[PDB]
Amino acid sequence: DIDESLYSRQLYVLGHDAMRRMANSDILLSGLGGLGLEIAKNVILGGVKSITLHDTATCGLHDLSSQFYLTEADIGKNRAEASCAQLAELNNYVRTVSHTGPLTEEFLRKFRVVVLTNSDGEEQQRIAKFAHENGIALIIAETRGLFAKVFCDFGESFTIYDQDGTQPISTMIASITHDAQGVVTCLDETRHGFNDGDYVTFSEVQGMQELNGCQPLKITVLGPYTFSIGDTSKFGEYKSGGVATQVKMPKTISFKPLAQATEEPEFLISDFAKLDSPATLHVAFNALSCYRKAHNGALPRPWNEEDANSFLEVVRASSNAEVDEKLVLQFAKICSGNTCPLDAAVGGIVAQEVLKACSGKFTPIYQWLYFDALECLPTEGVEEADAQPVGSRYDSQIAIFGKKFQEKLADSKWFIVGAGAIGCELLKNFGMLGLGTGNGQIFVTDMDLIEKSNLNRQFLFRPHDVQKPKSMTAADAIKRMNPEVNVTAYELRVGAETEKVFSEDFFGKLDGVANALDNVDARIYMDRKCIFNRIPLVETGTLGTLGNVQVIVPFATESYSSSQDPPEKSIPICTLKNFPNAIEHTLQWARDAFEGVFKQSAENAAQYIADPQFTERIAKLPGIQPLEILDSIKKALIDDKPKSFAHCVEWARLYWEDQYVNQIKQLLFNFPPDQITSSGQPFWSGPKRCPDPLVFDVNDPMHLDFIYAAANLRAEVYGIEQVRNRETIAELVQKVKVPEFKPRSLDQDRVDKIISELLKNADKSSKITPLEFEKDDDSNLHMDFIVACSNLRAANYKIPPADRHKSKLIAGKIIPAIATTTSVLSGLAVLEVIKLIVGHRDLVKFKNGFANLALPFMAFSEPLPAAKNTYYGKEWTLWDRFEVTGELSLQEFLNYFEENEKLKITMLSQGVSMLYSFFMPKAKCSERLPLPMSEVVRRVSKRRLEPHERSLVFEICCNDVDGEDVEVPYVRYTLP
Amino acid sequence: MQIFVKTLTGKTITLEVEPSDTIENVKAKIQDKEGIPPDQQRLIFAGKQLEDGRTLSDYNIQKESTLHLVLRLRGA
Amino acid sequence: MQIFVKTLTGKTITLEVEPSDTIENVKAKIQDKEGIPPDQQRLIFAGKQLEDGRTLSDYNIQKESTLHLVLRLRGA
Amino acid sequence: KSIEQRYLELMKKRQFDTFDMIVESDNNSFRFVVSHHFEKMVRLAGDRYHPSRVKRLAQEAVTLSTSLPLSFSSSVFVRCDTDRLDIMKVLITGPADTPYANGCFEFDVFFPPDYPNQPMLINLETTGRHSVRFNPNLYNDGKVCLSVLNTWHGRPEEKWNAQTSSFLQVLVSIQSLILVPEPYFNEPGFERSRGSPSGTNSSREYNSNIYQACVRWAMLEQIRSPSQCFKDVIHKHFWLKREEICAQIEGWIEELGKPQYTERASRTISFNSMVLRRHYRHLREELSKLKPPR
Ligand SMILES: *P(=O)(O)OC[C@H]1O[C@@H](n2cnc3c(N)ncnc32)[C@H](O)[C@@H]1O
Repeated sequence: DIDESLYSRQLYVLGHDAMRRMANSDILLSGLGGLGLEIAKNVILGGVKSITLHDTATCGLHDLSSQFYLTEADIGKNRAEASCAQLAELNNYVRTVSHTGPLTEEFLRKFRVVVLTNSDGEEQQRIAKFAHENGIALIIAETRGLFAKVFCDFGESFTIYDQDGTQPISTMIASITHDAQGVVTCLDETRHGFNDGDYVTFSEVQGMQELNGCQPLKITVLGPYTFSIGDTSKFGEYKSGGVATQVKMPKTISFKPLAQATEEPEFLISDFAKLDSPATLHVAFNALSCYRKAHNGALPRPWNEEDANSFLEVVRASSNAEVDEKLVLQFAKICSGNTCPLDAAVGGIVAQEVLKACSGKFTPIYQWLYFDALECLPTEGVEEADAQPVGSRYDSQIAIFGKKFQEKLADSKWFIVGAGAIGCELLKNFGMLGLGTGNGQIFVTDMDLIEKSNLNRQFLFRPHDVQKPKSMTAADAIKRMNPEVNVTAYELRVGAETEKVFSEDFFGKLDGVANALDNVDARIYMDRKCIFNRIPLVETGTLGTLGNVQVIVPFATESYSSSQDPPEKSIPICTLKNFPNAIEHTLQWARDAFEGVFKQSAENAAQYIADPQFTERIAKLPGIQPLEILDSIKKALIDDKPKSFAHCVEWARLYWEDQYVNQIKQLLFNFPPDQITSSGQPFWSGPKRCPDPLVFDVNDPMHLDFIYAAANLRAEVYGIEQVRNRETIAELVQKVKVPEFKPRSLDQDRVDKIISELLKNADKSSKITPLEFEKDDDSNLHMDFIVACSNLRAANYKIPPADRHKSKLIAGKIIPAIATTTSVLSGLAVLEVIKLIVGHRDLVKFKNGFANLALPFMAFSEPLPAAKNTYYGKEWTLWDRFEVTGELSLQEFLNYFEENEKLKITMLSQGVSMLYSFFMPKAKCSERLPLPMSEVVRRVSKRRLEPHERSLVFEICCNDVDGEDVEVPYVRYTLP
Repeated sequence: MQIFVKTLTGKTITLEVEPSDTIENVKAKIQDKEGIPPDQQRLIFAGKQLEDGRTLSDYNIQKESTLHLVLRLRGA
Repeated sequence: MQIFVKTLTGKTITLEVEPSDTIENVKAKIQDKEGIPPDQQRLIFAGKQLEDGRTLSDYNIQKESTLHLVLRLRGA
Repeated sequence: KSIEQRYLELMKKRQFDTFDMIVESDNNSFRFVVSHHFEKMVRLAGDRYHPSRVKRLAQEAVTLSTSLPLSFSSSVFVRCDTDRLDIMKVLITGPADTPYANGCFEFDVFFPPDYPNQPMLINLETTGRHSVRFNPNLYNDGKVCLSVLNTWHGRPEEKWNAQTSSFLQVLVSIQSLILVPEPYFNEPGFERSRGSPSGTNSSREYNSNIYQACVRWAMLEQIRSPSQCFKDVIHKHFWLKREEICAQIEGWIEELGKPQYTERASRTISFNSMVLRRHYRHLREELSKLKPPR
């Protein structure tokens, strides 16, 4: 089977069937330049059966611009042979070999997918014809400076099993009309979300039982809440119930051969503001081969006018269709160079296409993809003398941007937050770019350690690097790849608690920040820091095949916090408590039960055992908190303490009985199963599923699994040695006596009594230890207990059970991730970083990125300008602020604002604190008025001011002279 | 005039809108048909992000044009 | 003729239903104002049930009468 | 002046005030001097906050300083931390002609850092140490149920809305939908059984239980051990209306003494009546000891 411990994140994106299909596919990769290297790396991380690296060119100085696996000592050797040794270490399950012979017809028959890079026109045509004639998938990829070209030909009949990769959506039916155009209405006016022309199946339908398990039927969406399935008069009348589930219909398409698709190309639009670009780029790429043939196999010289004119003439002679002459000239001017982020992005795209060819999942490119990043070039262009090679490893980059931009890159300082997959790819791209190799630096921080599941998508880490810090290992790896890179690594988590290191002086010398985090709080904190220090910030985020990039420029664009994302979906309280109807509800309930039983029930006992004077601290707590703590401690230490593993088994059996018999019986007693409302709908109808108490059976694998997991976890909590024998557990659990259950329709003295009970009866020699929920370990029985609990609750309410895979996905809050999306998004982010470093300020040059490699889809948009507001006729944005210097009292602060800005402050706040307000008590207001602002902040925040703090940020709500509220920028208060 | 809105997840939306209507109206129609609140919608057309207070005529949205409903992600 | 029906904002608004109108007709005439489905509405008089099959005359609801309309109040 | 006029004039000034809930502690830490349910979540949140949260909370405070409901029947009092607007406590008095009438119910409100995108968290404290379920929407563990408090799919008009929804809206929703005169029918499905003798008997049983529950916890425990934030307001409210609560409890007792049609409900009603007499004797004992406020 598939090794889930390594491909855990990738499985949620691909699937078991897709991964099985890729495990039987052989890949041949021709050309081992930078683009070929990225393609091979991403494919190997994908986990194909085998990959063969074929190349005829030899390593040169120009290849070091993008190939991170070649060094100066590798000059003169074959690129494929030199890179094969390092490429094999990425994945031990993939057999990697190197080939140097000619690509004969018999040799090509051994590969399912063939990738061609840097191949000439005749070889490309011959191999494409052979592959199409013999049913072999072919992909042709090229990169010329700031341009890209991808071609896909997957055969005469290619079958796709999942066209979009989205999970099926199921809805619940309330009523179905019985006529020739039967209309399905969803429950209590809830949107089904079904697309027009979708195929659905029906289950759990009463009355129209013929529709149960029927073949998928084409639907017609008549509205947001209704749709038609056709003639339903041939079936019986509809009583109630029913669940309609979307079904993914496979699609079969035909790919034209290259020799035909050249004349009639279908373009996948890469940028919707450049609809005419692909038509010109097709002709330019086609005529590049003719120009090479006409000039002794030499590409046009960098930024040479004569060569550009010659290439334009060649393009004019080659094709009769009108083309953008300026675009052709630019392409000819920068065709001889090569850059790393473009290679990474195109490599990610091509690797995703290879995976699509292997597994048959997702819709491939149909058929050509052309992309460009001309906005990275300076507006005035690059002088030809500036683009001449200087015998350096960045020669292919100087051929595009010039030596001056290389000098600017060498002196740049950039901060990368998070060293995950996106962080590692950003670090690799920055190192390959030469950023910080001069007087600059690259800072990277991460608080996490390397885990085995991280190796699937993070190529900077090795199996022997587990338990090591991510940041230091990544820094060492990229130092090995490029010795000139200067990197400073930290093991800190960005936030208010680490401002000692990431102080204002640290951000003062920075030129930008790149975000590679996985949570919103860190993103907001980094946004606040970047706004306060006025430095550009680049935001990247991925989710499976989805990805996005947002660029923030000071004084130009809005911030990441200016817009809002959908909130996290919570579960209604009753749905979690008494009336679950989906497996997610039962999984959340199981997680809550696990936490409450194995963690929250033992924290107080552990604290009491560890701290001898815990009782005297908890005796001073206000309210009924001391009683709530002492009673829990007593219950955990005396009443429910098991003295043997048999007691643990008995406790597990009793807990099972209460959770799946007693509470359900009580719920049914409160609400009878056949309860009927006056108008006709039953109470246990629609979203409400009538439960039924279970009957304990030791022969049932689910019951035995739950008992085993619960008993083992309970023994682990109390320090009793675990008994990992299923037969022993089954034997022990059969002797437990279950008491009968029936449904049902001075404080100081108490605390003293309980304290006496703990000091007399309770023993401090116990080993109470709360359990921390860990999901990536298969030997801690956490996932087994969670699965057993959720499946038992599902069987309680006749909810279909979910296997361990879906339970781990949902309960563990796993974010699916793949390497190709990470590579593409990191390449785009590095392109935006290059744009920022160039010196661009017009929002037209910058482009926010959005991508979905499944469709495939990728579009760009200009970042929105910062919102403008006016007070007293003065325009201000989120980047503007007031400047208050020196040390002033609170009264002096208010008087300063009133006298200068003519604003009466009615509410002054510092972060979450509240220094001043109109409704504050008069005594506190009088006390705080003469004190200095620093002292007031220290008193209100209940924390000392650190020496590294040179300034404070205040938010004020002010009233104008006429008495109406006005929005004003925040205040920067400079400490003396 | 009839326009199409394509979500980043690949689902297609059909709207009945005459030009001159404020984006706010377009976002309200999209909310009625799917359910996302207006402030959580990001409409992209021809490399531009549609902002409130404008009409379709300024963005030259004509018949049978396609919009894109993109969203930000929290992974990494 | 005119009777009063309760709304979301606590206020009670003026509507044109008849005693001979069934509660289905009353629901339809409430619906024509805001598009609210008839099944979402529960017509109520002084805390007492009204449902589709009856007409307003069976509960002596006529001119100047008020209806405490609550939209099938939901829960946890 | 009439007693209602004096009540309205006296409690108008103390509707929205601030209290010292958090004090300075050693080694740059802070500790709670009052029992707040969301202390653990407050500590977990730390200093994280959305940029719009400060403006939203300032506008909310401006609204609450003037727009809190107030009447002889029911009133709402809000206390916030003197240094943090995101920590609040809410006291709601039961509306007249309801089982909660003249009963002080205390809530803990914490505004998450993602406010106003995420709905605020509110927890009921007057539950009698989790031994009393005052309402179907008020679980005995303290959780409070409202449709407005859910970001779940639901309906766009009923969901928590980042713009239209507000704290005052949530308070009014509680006051108008939870403390209803007939709490039994708040449960979905049971709402349509009203008008039947069985439904009437079930509602009478539930009301009889809630009567003694409120008399014990919302009145006697609040008088004996009032919260530090709501001490003087509770004292004034119970002193100004003591004859009214006495008369209302006596009327409840007379209503519970009426004959019952079914023995199953009759036994529970009689037991609740005895419990209510036992609690009302203690309440009368405590009321006479109330020193008149200045
Ligand atoms: P994905 O989860 O693969 O990568 C995210 C990485 O970022 C790190 N990270 C998350 N949050 C923070 C903060 N606040 N500071 C520093 N680093 C952070 C994760 O540990 C992952 O390595």
